[PDB]
Amino acid sequence: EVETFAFQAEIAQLMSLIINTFYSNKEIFLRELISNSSDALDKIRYESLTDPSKLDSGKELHINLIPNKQDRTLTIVDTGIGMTKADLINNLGTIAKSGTKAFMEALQAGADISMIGQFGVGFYSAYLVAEKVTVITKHNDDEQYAWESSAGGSFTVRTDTGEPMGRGTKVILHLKEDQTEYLEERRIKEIVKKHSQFIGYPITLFVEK
Ligand SMILES: CN1CCN(c2ccccc2CO)CC1
Repeated sequence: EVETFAFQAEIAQLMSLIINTFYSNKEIFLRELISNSSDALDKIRYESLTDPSKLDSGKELHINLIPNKQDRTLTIVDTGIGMTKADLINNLGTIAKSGTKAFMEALQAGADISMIGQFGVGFYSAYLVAEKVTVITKHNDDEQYAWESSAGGSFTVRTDTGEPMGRGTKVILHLKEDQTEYLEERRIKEIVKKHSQFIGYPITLFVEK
């Protein structure tokens, strides 16, 4: 059972801008998603400070980067607080409508796309490099769900029957044909060292073969 939803008009306009604007500094997508992951790990850590059973779904707090050249996917896995179904609808737990508003006035006032994270909509920078994004998530208070969108004004949500996650979020980037450099080990290491050197959780870059 798959449910199809329309993006709010402002979010559709944000993704079309991300997709269509000429902007060469695409690598910032990884910084934004890792920062999103760190924020979600912060949230479950804070909750566990007064309720340790919140970590019964997993004590380890980490970020994994999993490239797969055969599938042409880069997957960012974290064991953060995760998202409810209601969170996935309602723009993956963001205040994306007001964030897009502020972002788009900043762009007309001199800002560039790299500053997207300052407006709380950094997730959508995934579409700098991805033709399709799948988000698998598990929150302690809900079941495991799969969100998916190839942009074009709509997204789907369905119950995820795949491999259980315990708790956290998995962002699967189905990369554009000309963006496969972000599957190369040395390129990912360079981006992580450049932009994510002060993330307070272990970031593990998986290798292939
Ligand atoms: C609500 N916060 C915004 C960033 N988040 C997010 C959104 C979509 C995909 C992945 C993530 C990170 O786990 C969760 C934390």
